[PDB]
Amino acid sequence: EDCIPKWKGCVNRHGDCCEGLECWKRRRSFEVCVPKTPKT
Repeated sequence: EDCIPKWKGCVNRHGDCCEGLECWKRRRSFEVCVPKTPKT
């Protein structure tokens, strides 16, 4: 199965991001995994 989509909810284990991406929690809603490095 493909890795965890970027900018996607944290649901399912809460913090199961693929690479070294960090899950950023919004104001009230859940969090979304955000990959460290962008382009390069």
